[PDB]
Amino acid sequence: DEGMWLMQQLGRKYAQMKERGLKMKEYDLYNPNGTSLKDAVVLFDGGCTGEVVSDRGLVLTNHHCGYDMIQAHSTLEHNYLENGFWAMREADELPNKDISVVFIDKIEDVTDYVKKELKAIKDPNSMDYLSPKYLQKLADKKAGKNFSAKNPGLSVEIKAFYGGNLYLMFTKKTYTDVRLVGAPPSSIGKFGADTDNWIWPRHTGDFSIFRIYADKNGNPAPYSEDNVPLKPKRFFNISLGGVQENDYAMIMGFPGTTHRYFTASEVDEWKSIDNDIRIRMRDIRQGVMLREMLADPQIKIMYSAKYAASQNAYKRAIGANWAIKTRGLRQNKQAMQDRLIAWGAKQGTPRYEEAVHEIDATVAKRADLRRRYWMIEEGIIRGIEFARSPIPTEDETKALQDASARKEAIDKIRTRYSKFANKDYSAEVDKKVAVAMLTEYLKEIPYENLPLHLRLVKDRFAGDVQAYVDDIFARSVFGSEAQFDAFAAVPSVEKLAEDPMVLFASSVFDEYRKLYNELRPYDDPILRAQRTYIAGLLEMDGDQDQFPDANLTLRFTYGQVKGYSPRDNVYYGHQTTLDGVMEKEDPDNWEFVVDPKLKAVYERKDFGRYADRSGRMPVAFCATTHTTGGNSGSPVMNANGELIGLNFDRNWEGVGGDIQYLADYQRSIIVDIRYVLLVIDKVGGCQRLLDEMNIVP
Amino acid sequence: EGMWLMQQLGRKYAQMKERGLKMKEYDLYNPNGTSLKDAVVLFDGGCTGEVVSDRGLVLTNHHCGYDMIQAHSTLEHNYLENGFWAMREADELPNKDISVVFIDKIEDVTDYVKKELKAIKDPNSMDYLSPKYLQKLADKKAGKNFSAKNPGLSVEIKAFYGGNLYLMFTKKTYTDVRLVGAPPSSIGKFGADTDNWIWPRHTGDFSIFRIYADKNGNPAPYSEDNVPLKPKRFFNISLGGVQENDYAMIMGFPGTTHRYFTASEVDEWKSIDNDIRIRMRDIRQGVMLREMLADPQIKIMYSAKYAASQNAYKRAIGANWAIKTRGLRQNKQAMQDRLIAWGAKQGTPRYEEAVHEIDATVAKRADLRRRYWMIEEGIIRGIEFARSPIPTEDETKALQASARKEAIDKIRTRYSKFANKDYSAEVDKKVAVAMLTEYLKEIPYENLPLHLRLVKDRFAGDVQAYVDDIFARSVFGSEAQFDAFAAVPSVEKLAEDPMVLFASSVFDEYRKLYNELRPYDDPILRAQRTYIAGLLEMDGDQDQFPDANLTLRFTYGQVKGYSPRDNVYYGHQTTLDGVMEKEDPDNWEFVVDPKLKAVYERKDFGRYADRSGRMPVAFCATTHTTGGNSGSPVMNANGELIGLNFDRNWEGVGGDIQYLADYQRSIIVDIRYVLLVIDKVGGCQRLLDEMNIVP
Ligand SMILES: CC1CCN(Cc2c[nH]c3ccccc23)CC1
Ligand SMILES: CC1CCN(Cc2c[nH]c3ccccc23)CC1
Ligand SMILES: [Cl-]
Ligand SMILES: [Cl-]
Ligand SMILES: [Cl-]
Repeated sequence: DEGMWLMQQLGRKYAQMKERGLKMKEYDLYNPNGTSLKDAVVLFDGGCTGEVVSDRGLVLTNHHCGYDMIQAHSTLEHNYLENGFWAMREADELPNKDISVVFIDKIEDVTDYVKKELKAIKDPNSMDYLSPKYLQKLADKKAGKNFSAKNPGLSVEIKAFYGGNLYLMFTKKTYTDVRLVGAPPSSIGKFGADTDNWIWPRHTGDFSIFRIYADKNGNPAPYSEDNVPLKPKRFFNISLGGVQENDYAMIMGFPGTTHRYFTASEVDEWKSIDNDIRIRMRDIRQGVMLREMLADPQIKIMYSAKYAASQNAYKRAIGANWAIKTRGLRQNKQAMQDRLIAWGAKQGTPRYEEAVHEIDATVAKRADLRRRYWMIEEGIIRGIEFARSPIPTEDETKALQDASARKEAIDKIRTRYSKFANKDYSAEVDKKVAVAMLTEYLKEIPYENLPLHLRLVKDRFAGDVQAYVDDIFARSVFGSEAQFDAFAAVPSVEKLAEDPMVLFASSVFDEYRKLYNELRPYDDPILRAQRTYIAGLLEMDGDQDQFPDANLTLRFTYGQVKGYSPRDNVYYGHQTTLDGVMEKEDPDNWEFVVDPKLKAVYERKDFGRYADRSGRMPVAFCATTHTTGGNSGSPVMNANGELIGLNFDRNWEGVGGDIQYLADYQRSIIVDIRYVLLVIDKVGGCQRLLDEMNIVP
Repeated sequence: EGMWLMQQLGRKYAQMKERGLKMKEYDLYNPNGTSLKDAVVLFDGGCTGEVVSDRGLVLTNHHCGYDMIQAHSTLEHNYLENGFWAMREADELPNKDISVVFIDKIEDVTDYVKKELKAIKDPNSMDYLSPKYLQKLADKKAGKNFSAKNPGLSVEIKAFYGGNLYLMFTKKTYTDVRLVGAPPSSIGKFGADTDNWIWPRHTGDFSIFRIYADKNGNPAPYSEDNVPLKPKRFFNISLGGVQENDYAMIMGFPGTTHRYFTASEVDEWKSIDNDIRIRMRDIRQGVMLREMLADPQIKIMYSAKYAASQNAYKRAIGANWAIKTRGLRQNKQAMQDRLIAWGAKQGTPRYEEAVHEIDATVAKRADLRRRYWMIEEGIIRGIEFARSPIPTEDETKALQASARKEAIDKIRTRYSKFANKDYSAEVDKKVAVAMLTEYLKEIPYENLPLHLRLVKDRFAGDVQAYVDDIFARSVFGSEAQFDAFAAVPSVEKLAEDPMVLFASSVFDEYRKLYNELRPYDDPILRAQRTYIAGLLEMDGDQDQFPDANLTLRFTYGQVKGYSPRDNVYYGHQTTLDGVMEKEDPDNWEFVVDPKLKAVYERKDFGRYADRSGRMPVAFCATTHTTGGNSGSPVMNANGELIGLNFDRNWEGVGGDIQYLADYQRSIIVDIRYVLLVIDKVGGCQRLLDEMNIVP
């Protein structure tokens, strides 16, 4: 609804944005033929968003965006992840291998060009109109002969939008020398740890600082000691004016994916198959893991990360199913498609109703296969660790059935066994997880649809799941270290070909691949019908109040700084403060430890020019902007285009926003720039970073 | 902020009028005439209730009438789960051992008691607080045969302000109080125990009774000839509802507070009482929860025991949060230092001496009090086999006349009660192993109950082995072990039984600690009499109320929500929409009554919904309440009934030591929601018709 607009759509949205509080001139925010604020936005490390905040190429992004770089530069002597990092001179900024920042130099509507090229149709059902290989061939053709060589640092890309009804060509400028400049300690950068993920109120200072480096002429260059900071076309001014309830706020970033044009049948499928299976299977897996972690402190250490990784999409699916149940998402897709069908009937064009029918019939046809795919993926592929135990290759088997190739094959198998049964793997915890997961899977998947090895539960073990799992470990070469070593001393192909763990792993991966192959053909009639469906929606109501689905491209969104009521008699305001961090402090809980330097700043009220009018220290705020994954680190702007914060999350009540924007619940969770500037100053003591920024009072 | 005496209404009236009170002083409390005070009752010796009709109809909480509803419930007519609605007065169910107490008169007898106390002789006598001594003074003042000359009336004298003020209450008690109506448990106890101490709250916590009496309105025990009581005063029910900032007031019987604690008593309450209860109950509850989640039959057997342990655990967490965050210790320290500075200026050192005595007694009893709380929380309430059977002297002098079979039957009856349908020996062994491991880490060998010395001496520190041996060798370790004993019972076997020796040993230590600690209460009580007298002489009895002591008090405030934490606000009112948001069909605690769900869907709210068409459920207020205030009437600026108090938020449990203006709230069921349930759920229109409802 309130969307993720293309840069091209700024002209037709400008009057609405000005009516809502925007004060800056249109072309100062985005101009296709000149420097604008869009030039200060980057795609950071291929997923996150970032922003240039100085004339020396300083870049701000989230702490979770720069986490890998902070961890790669951390040692037991200098633990930057735990204590933070603050380069006191430019020469101290740490280079990062395999990093990139992408500027969106130009954006061009190439729809007529692509549609003309597509007319050279050999097959009307061809999926080349969505093919990245085909679209790249069109981009190179339009850009010219050896474009990347004639314009170093530049590259061109064509993307489909609106289901193949609009195409844009992006000219990108990529920098690969991007150095670590500063980061708060993890106690600030990830304060709520996984407890506060998807949660508002939020008290996390989710930021990290980098710097773009380039050759002497500002042109992209890989890491070199001779590289100099980039002087950019444009950078953001930092506002110290803060935010008030109802203030206009806007964001630019790279949202990843949305499903705004789902039919009501696709919403039902998402709920009843995807979400219900993920919820059910992860609840079983997590329940067993938690019981084992709570009983043995060593199991808690080994399984804490695996448990946290399972919980993230579990929480997302709970949040998504809450919107489907309470916000009428299915009903609103049903009303949208019925309105298009009625309009098509009145215009004498039945192709829109035919397209919606095709989608519904494909969804109904693939239901059993999709249910079987999600059951095996959630239940076994992800659910059971020994499903990813070693499977001897075609060549490895041959190199065991008269040369030194046997010791080579055994070394490869040993390396894979040592990765599977690593320092964090408990065979006992895995057997208990497998028994509960397989019991549920065997109740849901009939005998005829089981992976072949799982048929032994009924046929060989009289339905005893525990005995079938016990037998896998008791007899397998990968059941324990002593069992592997006995095999490694006298390795026979006959033993491997009949190994219960190998047969289980092979069998479950066989079924998983077979289901994937049988389901893949159903995606194409839905995609082709969506091209017709979205064309109808656009022709009927226009490209004014319906944005194209996110597809990892540059978008803007606007709204207001505003809280919301999550439930009866409860209101969450628009801004959190440093007092809220102190309320959450728990010294004996690593997730909620408070940095001593930050605690003393709060006690002393050493907030300087960063506190609000009442003398309170702001931490984070929330806004009615429409964001999703891909918007981590996005710049949040004032009515004047000044930086007021960095987006870092969205509340669980707004996960349904990827299908239907929720005005009364969905909020972007943003770290206040005043809190960013307080941490750099009072916790990092890195004054040179403050001095190079253009700070407006 | 206070729990004011009825006598203090005159001195508080102007402040209440400034806060919104519209009714005349003597219409609320008149010391020599009829007033709103006359419609308030002490319900069943703990709760509060209120008369709401000229035919003696009484409203109180659902938790207050819970026992009566359960006693009248059968598998055929389960009134506890389905609710109960007597469609005629003759259908109202009598209750054995029930009472309602009216506070007929209240009189200041301080000078009388103080004159009588001059005859003591021993300056450190505790007769000034003795209920037996005070009752002797009450009978003397009322007259030789007062109850015969005034049937249904009795008198009682109570101490206030640590023995610096005495009031005599003239009570009128009715013992025929019948069950009239109750919502289903899904409404009366909606959160079940999940929402206990919680605001926002969506519980319709109410139940309905009726006072019966003889033909002349005089108290009478249950009789078929009893007729409903025509009271001299009853509350009018308001349908005007509440708005944010509205004046609200309550009358009730708050049980206890500790407003005059020294800073050292606040430290002791935190570091001994609360920390031990929190630590021991977290261990006990953790083991119980693991076992209940793994076996559905264990969940059935242990759900009630687990819930009973959790209630005071949550109270202690809430209390420790106030001590840590609201500066409770610091505010008691400032109060005592202000009195000490004032006493130094006046030339009277007795106040500073009284505070020093309290601190020294607290410091002196620290180790004993820690040992007492450790054994009480850790073993007496923590381990079920601590309450296993102990053969009496009479039972032992029977096993070694042949009433050996009668002695075995008494021991068997106690064994069958201990090892009942809800007892799991396996669950108890696991709880005991974790509880004893903690207890043995905290209590040194020399301070252990004698039998627990065997963990180190006989079992090489193996707690599991010591507990396994108790069950493997005890006559109460299993049914087969008891029966083998019962067939051939010998005193030699009982006197050496590991479970009997454990149970006797832990109860011996528990009693010894209690006996050694009891003498420390007296110097603190005597010093508090001097301390409170100083505080009253220094700042007056105007902004400092006497501690609650189960007597009639009033409190006033406003209908107002609060901010529990940064960027979160809880408003002043909950709605029926919040009940529907919490509905969980496969969770017995959050099931929603189909009749109530239908009323909400069809918006069949009648004259009970607010101006916006939303159905109110509960509200909260800045009144100062505590345990004993369950079922208290909540009044308008005009004295009309707007709700019934039923709880207080966990953030306000610290309010028993220091009232918390920004956090503490009384949790009240909206009277409009009470009437909606009687009408649309119970269909008991005759109850609505007998009430005086004001638009
Ligand atoms: C505040 C939330 C914390 C979790 N995070 C997922 C995530 C973990 N690591 C990342 C690196 C880059 C992009 C996303 C992620 C989303 C935001
Ligand atoms: C909302 C309630 C508040 C008090 N209650 C304790 C209790 C349980 N039963 C009772 C009967 C009379 C008086 C108090 C109680 C627990 C929940
Ligand atoms: Cl057509
Ligand atoms: Cl909404
Ligand atoms: Cl009366």
